[PDB]
Amino acid sequence: MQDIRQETLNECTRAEQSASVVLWEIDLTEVGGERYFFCNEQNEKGEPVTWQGRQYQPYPIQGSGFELNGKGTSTRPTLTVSNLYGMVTGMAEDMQSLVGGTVVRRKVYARFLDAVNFVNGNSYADPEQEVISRWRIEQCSELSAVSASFVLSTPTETDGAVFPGRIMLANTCTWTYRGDECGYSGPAVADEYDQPTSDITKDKCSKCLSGCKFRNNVGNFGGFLSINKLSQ
Amino acid sequence: MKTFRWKVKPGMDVASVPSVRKVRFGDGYSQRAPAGLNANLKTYSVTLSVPREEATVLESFLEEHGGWKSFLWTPPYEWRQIKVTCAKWSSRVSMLRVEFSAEFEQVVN
Amino acid sequence: MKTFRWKVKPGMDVASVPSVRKVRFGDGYSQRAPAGLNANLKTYSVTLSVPREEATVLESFLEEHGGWKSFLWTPPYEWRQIKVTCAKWSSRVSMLRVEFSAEFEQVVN
Amino acid sequence: MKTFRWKVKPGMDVASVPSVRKVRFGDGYSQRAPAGLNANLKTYSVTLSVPREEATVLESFLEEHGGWKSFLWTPPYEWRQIKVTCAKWSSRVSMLRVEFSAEFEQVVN
Amino acid sequence: MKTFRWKVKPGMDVASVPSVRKVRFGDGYSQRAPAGLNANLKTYSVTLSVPREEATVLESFLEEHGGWKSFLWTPPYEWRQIKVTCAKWSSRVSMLRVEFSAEFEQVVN
Amino acid sequence: AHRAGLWLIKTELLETQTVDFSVGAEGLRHVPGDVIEICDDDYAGISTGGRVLAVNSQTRTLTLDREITLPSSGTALISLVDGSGNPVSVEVQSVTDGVKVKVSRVPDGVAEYSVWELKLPTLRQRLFRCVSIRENDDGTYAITAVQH
Amino acid sequence: DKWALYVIGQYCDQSVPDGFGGTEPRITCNAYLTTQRKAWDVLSDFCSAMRCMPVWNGQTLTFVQDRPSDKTWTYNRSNVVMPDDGAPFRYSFSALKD
Amino acid sequence: MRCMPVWNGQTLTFVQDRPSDKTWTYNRSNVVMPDDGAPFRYSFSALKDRHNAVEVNWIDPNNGWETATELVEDTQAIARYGRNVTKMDAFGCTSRGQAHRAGLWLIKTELLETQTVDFSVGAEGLRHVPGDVIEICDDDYAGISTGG
Ligand code: SF4
Repeated sequence: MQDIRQETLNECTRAEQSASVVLWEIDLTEVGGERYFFCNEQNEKGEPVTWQGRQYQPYPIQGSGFELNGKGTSTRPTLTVSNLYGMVTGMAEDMQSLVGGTVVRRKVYARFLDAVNFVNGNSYADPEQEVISRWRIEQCSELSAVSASFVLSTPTETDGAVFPGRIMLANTCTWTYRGDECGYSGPAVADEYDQPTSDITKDKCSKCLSGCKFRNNVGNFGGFLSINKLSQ
Repeated sequence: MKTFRWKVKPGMDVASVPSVRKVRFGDGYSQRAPAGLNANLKTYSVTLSVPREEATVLESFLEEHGGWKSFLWTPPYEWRQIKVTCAKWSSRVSMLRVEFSAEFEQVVN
Repeated sequence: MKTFRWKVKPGMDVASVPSVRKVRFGDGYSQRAPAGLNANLKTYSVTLSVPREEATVLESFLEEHGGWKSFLWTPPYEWRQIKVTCAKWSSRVSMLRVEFSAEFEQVVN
Repeated sequence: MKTFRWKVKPGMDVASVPSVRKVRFGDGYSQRAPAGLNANLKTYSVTLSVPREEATVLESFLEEHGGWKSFLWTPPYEWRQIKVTCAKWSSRVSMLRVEFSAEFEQVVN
Repeated sequence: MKTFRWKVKPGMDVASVPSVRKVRFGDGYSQRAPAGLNANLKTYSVTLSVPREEATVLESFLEEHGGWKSFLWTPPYEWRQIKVTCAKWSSRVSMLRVEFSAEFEQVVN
Repeated sequence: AHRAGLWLIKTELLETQTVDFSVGAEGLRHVPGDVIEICDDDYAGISTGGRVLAVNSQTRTLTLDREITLPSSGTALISLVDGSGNPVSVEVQSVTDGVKVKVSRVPDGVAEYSVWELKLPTLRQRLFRCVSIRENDDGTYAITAVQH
Repeated sequence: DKWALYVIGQYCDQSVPDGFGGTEPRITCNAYLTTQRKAWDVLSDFCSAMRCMPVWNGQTLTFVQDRPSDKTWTYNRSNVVMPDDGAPFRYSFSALKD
Repeated sequence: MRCMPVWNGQTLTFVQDRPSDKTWTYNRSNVVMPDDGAPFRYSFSALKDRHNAVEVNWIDPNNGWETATELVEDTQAIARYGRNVTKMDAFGCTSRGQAHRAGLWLIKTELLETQTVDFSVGAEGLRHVPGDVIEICDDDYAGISTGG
């Protein structure tokens, strides 16, 4: 049984119901982009759709091939956004910089939406009654001057998600720089080109032994400095 | 220009055909919903009769929109301003008069 | 509102086409079954004529249904109260007259 | 019931067009066979005119049979008892009398 | 030659259908743009009537171009010199005169 | 090892048949793992399930479609949808005519035109467990379930 | 679903006959996972070895344990879509050789 | 050698992978139009297929004429997008300098050249053989229209 409320459950099984509205949210905060709110419609007044006080813009967006599967997700879902005006091209310099971006899709009957979307007003308005799903972008499938379609996948599957997590490297550190495991807290030493630098904004670790030595922290190297340049 | 100022002489045919998300179950029972947030928008079959030397002004106005850029119009049906678009506007020339047979598709925005 | 209170023309169609669950390969023997409990659900192609003032009342009435939202109706065909829905209701406005062509499809719900 | 007692006043249309398996060989020559044991079954485009009071009784009979369970009939074209089925019976109401456009398909059982 | 000089009958149809960049998914919000520059080009369903003598001259003029090779023409709509092309020119021969039903499509190139 | 082995064997010997039965807009109610009962009219020929026409709270009585004939011995059950949109089930006592059935107690706010099913005491219940739900972008969901 | 997992743990901590005449905890781990495997495949092998199936709710991830569960939904002719051909439910059987 | 082999249709020739002159030009006004206004379709090489490190094979005389692999890494790229490894075999290569150069060429190719375009064009097609350098103008990519 899906995590849903009593009113949505009662609405599902009615002979005549309200509109099924889908409200998308593309977040790229974790990937260096911005947050976007979309819906494929405009309210009775022709304004952006308000839900929990959030204004999901009118924009041509849709998805196909969503499923819940209790033994995989074979055939990933596919979400498409209109590339007219080229705001999808304007999202990022390179389209594959958008991979790993999060998609929150909210399915909610129109009767539960905010009272501000109706000329008359709503007596059943409740910001609690909606179904949520979270997906990762895996690939900008294609982009034309009319439309751009992404491939999606649940965070459990995605592609970068593999168990035992940590690949053993020689001369390459995997701790996040100044992070918990790196455990370096000193002043700015060098950039990723090893060039000495007393600038705090341009100080980043080359994650190689040379960089580690600059920071003066070679104890806590996240590599295994002996193991074999080659593989197999 | 943002509004339509010519008058429909003989009357027009309006076709509603709303969107419904409809599911037919077993023993007659079913399920419907209005599908889109605003389903029924309607289209009008607007017919105009204009002098041959004047038809240029109406042609110029309809073409400057060019499918997009919806304009306000007051139909002699409901008497309310509604933004509609023009896609084809077939024209028929004679030795005295020109006849416009156009489709006006109402849009919420 | 849950009923229809308007005068019909003398000329309307009532298609029946009952639901039949029938199996037949090639053109050999065929078995036939009633399928649903509500076997024939009828379809009325109703024509209405209304004055230009009351056209707004009837148009608005059909709009708040918009395909879904079944309403009660008493057709003169059998004089029984049955639940129906409207699909298209294509309308023609004349100088003093307005003509409605609708397809009412009775429903169990 | 089992027998159709109502009279067809103007006549109907009878199309036979039987099921025939056929193979086109080379130099004009060919090969034909009757496909099934019972190929032709002679569709009848029956038209009935009934006063409005008596329309409901015919409706009850046709709708009770409802696209299965064939009934006995004597068409005024060969004058013999055949078992036949109806699927459609589209109606056509008027001020005084009602028309029925029905499709009658003869069955071997 | 590079110019069309023969006068046309009152029978002349003009359909517009300008090119648009239409983006919508389902029955939702739709974005419309002016596509290119030369949005509207218009097709003229024209009809000509000439005696039996110079019908040969007219056919040879249309055949010279033969679909490609757009020629200069001034239609009786806008009175402005445009390059158009002929697609079919279906021809009718009568006892004393002949008729030409042709499709004229204007090209920027 | 022996227990994990025996489990795989007994599943493959007892669970045989899967059913694909695309359903309507109630398809956002389910997720894989959900347990369902397929009361097929093909396997009955009596059609002991449908929708509820009216519910009388005081002197608890249900007005259904079709006909109900109580078993001569044993007490049958009637399975409804509750006010909380949940599958609760109750007993049947007496039938007036063949539509007005009498129940032990009416669950709170039993919506009219909701699904009802009669299960006889001596009958194989025939359970399935969902595996996948697909969206068809027509507000319908294709469901696959395996024998339970 | 830490709650679901807690139930599951309690179950696989049950005492069961060993097979050599002693008692024993029902399921226990003792793996040494020594390759990169796909996260979902690993998660499925865990949730197979303990009888359950992993359910990506869409929102969260839980475990539905393969047991006699109450709360059984009901489906009949009047509930599932009826296609043009009168076949609401299609069944299909595993092969004998399987 | 850094080139691609181009069957002209008459002769075989080789075009090097250099910044070449004589670059052809295309825009909305030059290429075909489908029923949907999509003059150019762009697809991108998968993140996971842009190897930033290679094990390159060659035969080493000094070691004894047997397979030795040189390893080539792009440090800054591994320092930000994880670390992908691939295997190459430089063709005639026999001195480790040659192998390292080929390795570094493959890396930079995968890392930079990301996006492909399919833009089926009109009759002008026959003047173009593989390896021809073109320029693309898109109005919805550049703001205002600047070609025609
Ligand atoms: S290489 Fe050293 S300084 Fe750099 S992130 Fe790793 S532990 Fe920290």
